Amino acid sequence: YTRVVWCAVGPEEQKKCQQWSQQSGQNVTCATASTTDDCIVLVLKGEADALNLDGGYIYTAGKCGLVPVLAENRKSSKHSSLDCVLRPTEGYLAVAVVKKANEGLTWNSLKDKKSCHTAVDRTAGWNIPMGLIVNQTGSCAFDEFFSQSCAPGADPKSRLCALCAGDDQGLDKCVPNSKEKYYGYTGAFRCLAEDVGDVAFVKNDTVWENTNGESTADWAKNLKREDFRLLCLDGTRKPVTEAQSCHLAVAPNHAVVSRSDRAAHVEQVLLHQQALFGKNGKNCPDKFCLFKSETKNLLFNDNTECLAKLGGRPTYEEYLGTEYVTAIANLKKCSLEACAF
Ligand SMILES: *[C@@H]1O[C@H](CO)[C@@H](O[C@@H]2O[C@H](CO)[C@@H](O[C@@H]3O[C@H](CO)[C@@H](O[C@@H]4O[C@H](CO)[C@@H](O[C@@H]5O[C@H](CO)[C@@H](O[C@@H]6O[C@H](CO)[C@@H](O)[C@H](O)[C@@H]6O)[C@H](O)[C@@H]5O)[C@H](O)[C@@H]4O)[C@H](O)[C@@H]3O)[C@H](O)[C@H]2NC(C)=O)[C@H](O)[C@H]1NC(C)=O
Ligand SMILES: *[C@@H]1O[C@H](CO)[C@@H](O[C@@H]2O[C@H](CO)[C@@H](O[C@H]3O[C@H](CO[C@@H]4O[C@H](CO)[C@@H](O)[C@H](O)[C@@H]4O)[C@@H](O[C@@H]4O[C@H](CO)[C@@H](O)[C@H](O)[C@@H]4O)[C@H](O)[C@@H]3O)[C@H](O)[C@H]2NC(C)=O)[C@H](O)[C@H]1NC(C)=O
Ligand SMILES: *[C@@H]1O[C@H](CO)[C@@H](O[C@@H]2O[C@H](CO)[C@@H](O)[C@H](O)[C@H]2NC(C)=O)[C@H](O)[C@H]1NC(C)=O
Ligand SMILES: O[C@H]1[C@H](O)[C@@H](O)[C@H](O)[C@@H](O)[C@H]1O
Ligand SMILES: O[C@H]1[C@H](O)[C@@H](O)[C@H](O)[C@@H](O)[C@H]1O
Ligand SMILES: [Fe+3]
Ligand SMILES: [Zn+2]
Ligand SMILES: [Zn+2]
Repeated sequence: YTRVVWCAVGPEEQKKCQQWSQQSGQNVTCATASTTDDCIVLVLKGEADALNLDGGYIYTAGKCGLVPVLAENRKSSKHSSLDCVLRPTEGYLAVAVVKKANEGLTWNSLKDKKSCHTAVDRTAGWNIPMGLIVNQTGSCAFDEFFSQSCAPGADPKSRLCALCAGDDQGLDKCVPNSKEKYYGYTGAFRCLAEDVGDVAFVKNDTVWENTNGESTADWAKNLKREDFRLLCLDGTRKPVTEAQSCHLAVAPNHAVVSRSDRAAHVEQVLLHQQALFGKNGKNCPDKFCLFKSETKNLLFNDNTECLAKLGGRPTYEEYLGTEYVTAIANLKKCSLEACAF
């Protein structure tokens, strides 16, 4: 066997990867980059093998020839008896979240408010909400819609980064990695929870995992679900229990990608790695758990039950679905058939 070189995005992922490398006995090793885009370039050069990507990034990687290998699979209810690895993925719900106390803020009065985004180019944090906003406003000036934002990956001197905080020292403001205080699902929800923004564009799971004591993190300790509302497209506000009827879209699960010529090798290694360090793995929680990182979703989402085989050997377009692909295509017209690298 050859080793698999995993690509870690930023210093916190690098630390988790190093631990996994040690525990795997160097069956997995680590390369590190500052952004997801740079990790994708590493994979293309053949300097790294794989990383787990949000749907929006799978689109970028796909244009450049990378293929989906295995998908994150979280808890379900349907397909009960079927093993996690073979169970179809269900997809997550992209939602827009506000404080209950911010009364009369609805989908239709979002203009000139403050926004919290997981990162530019990501499914729930960006592509879905901004795609809808462009369509509804007939304008590609989505950078003038919100008064101020935190959208990791945008220009640090623009309004889109105005609310981003950087790291401990206030360095790396708006970098699309976990060094940025408000990056990712948990970061964007924190941006709302601390009332830096009026709205966060996250997924349904984020609200549940960071309220009612599900998170012992300082800022999330006292957060109650009832203090939050979801914004529906029909102009209403619902309790966070109603996400099935009040979401902006269903997103395809985050998935491991690699170069096509390395796909089968990456697959084999990962299946074995999860038997050891996965949810009921030999060595988890005794030595190391691949799918834990204390609420920080490092390398993988913390709610990941397993990585699932795909079936139908999907291309990246099949994986993302024709609905989502055309949504992205239409939005990319603002800022068509190539590879950004
Ligand atoms: C937005 O995000 C949230 C966070 O991701 C989502 O909430 C999460 O939902 C999942 C399920 O989708 C939860 O997992 C469950 O958590 C339970 C409690 O911790 C766990 O323990 C039990 O598991 C049992 C087995 O499932 C459950 O017993 C039954 O299970 C079966 C189906 O498997 C059913 O059987 C029925 O029982 C009926 C009894 O009245 C009977 O009348 C019927 O005839 C039938 O026999 C039944 O459904 C029943 O539940 C038991 O209920 C417990 O759940 C378990 O592991 C389970 O998987 C997460 O815990 C939730 N996360 C959090 C933090 O709350 C939310 O779903 C999502 N929203 C949307 C719309 O997607
Ligand atoms: C922003 O605005 C953009 C412009 O309006 C939006 O893009 C448009 O999005 C539409 C929906 O994704 C595209 O239509 C495509 O899907 C159609 C429906 O597919 C079929 O639907 C029927 C009924 O539900 C099913 O029975 C069937 O199985 C298909 O799923 C397509 O119509 C059909 O396509 C099939 C292809 O196999 C064809 O055989 C049929 O004859 C029939 O024509 C259609 O072809 C499209 O693929 C629009 O094309 C698209 N517009 C543009 C400019 O591309 C965008 O979504 C908006 N953004 C957001 C975030 O919402
Ligand atoms: C590192 O990879 C190797 C190869 O998969 C593993 O070593 C053994 O592989 C052989 C042949 O495939 C199997 O018969 C054994 O099951 C493996 N050894 C054991 C004891 O399980 C090895 O498991 C990997 N090491 C770690 C820690 O991930
Ligand atoms: O596909 C994406 C997208 O086009 C972004 O606008 C660009 O900043 C990224 O580098 C690219 O990978
Ligand atoms: O249309 C289907 C669907 O998108 C599945 O998720 C994928 O696994 C299949 O390969 C594809 O044919
Ligand atoms: Fe996502
Ligand atoms: Zn829906
Ligand atoms: Zn196919």
